[PDB]
Amino acid sequence: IPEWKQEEVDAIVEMIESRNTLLERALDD
Amino acid sequence: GVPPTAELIKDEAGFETGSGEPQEDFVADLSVDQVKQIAEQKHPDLLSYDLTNAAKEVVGTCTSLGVTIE
Amino acid sequence: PRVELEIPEDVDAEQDHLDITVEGDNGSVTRRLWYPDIDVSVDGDTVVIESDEDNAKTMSTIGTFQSHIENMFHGVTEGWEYGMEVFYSHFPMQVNVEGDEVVIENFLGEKAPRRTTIHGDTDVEIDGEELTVSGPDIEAVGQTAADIEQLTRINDKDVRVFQDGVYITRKP
RNA sequence: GUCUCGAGCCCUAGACAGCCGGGAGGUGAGCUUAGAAGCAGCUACCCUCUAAGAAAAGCGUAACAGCUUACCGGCCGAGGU
Ligand SMILES: [Mg+2]
Repeated sequence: IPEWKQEEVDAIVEMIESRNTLLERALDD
Repeated sequence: GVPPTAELIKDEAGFETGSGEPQEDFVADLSVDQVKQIAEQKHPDLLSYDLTNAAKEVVGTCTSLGVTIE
Repeated sequence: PRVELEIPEDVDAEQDHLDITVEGDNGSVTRRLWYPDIDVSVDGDTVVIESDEDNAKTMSTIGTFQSHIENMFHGVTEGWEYGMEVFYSHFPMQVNVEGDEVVIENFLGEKAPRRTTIHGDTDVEIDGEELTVSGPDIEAVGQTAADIEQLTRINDKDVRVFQDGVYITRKP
């Protein structure tokens, strides 16, 4: 699990509260 | 309509030509309030939303010419 | 290995021995697919290419057989079209389809006509300066197209100055 | 050419390749120069927008333009290097 892919998920989960795979992963959170 | 950035630095400096080696050889000089006037002029030219990041784009030509900030 | 190829609704294919016949609305193509220990059969609605051996040489041919069958599917439905353009500098080249062969007259000033025979059920249609080679068998069409370009081959003189000839413009 | 064995690294959070789309602004950086605007030379090589996008890796032009490389996204789907 690459460190940048984990940091990008934490950036997309941040904008939902306030790649298509990284968006789907963030939606499941 | 609005003139280029490279010419706007040479107006409020007093110098025409730059240098042979940038950053290593200092020619011109700008202040804190002198960069805040150039930030008000360009709005459709720059992609920046805030006035803070609009200043960084002007400084991105300055230190790579021979301009010191006080 | 085993690779299953689903047959299109427009197409229906029969098989006997090593030969596979593929029929459709644009025509019929029969091909011989023979290689050590590779069995090609028709399982109702799918074409099965299988072998007990998994070596580099066997794998090379299984993949070649796949592309050949997928090409036959496309040939009997949409067909195969190669587009060609005839270029001339000083001498007006007369390209015509005389019988089952395409004849090129007055090439580079030649008195004797250059001619090549058309392979199989391939059709060569000419609209002035443009030629379109078409048919169901890619082997036959690809060659007939190439044969036309090769017919104006020049070995004696510089190809850069003497650029006359029919060239392939569109590849499918 | 083909067979066999080992090692590292990458990969279903989509790898390798291919194809499509994007490859943006400050600015055509400055110096040099009639001009040189990624790409003659010298020096620097900085920051916005952003999912990416070099002060430009390769052609191209008198100079532009033009073609793509980096880099990003999509289609695809299993091993790849
Ligand atoms: Mg000679």
